[PDB]
Amino acid sequence: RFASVYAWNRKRISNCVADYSVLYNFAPFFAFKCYGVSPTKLNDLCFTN
Amino acid sequence: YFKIYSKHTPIDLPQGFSALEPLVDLPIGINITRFQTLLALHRSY
Repeated sequence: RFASVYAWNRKRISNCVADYSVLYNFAPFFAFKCYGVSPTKLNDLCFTN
Repeated sequence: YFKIYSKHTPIDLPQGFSALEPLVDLPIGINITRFQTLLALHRSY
């Protein structure tokens, strides 16, 4: 279930280990653009929120 | 991003000095435009 572009669904993620490999491992994910960060360094960064 | 501060001190606002301190951890994106205070009574309404 995904909402429309307006009234978009928003979910906060915290208190859990973040493994980003499975994210970009998906084949249909053709469009994956990062701003202020590189895709290769997502698995090594620390996030506050 | 939330922001909440609290500080308890003995004494209207006096001419003393006191600094508020962070107390909670509530990361949730909300366009907060409302504020409601909650009182207490014993009339049992």
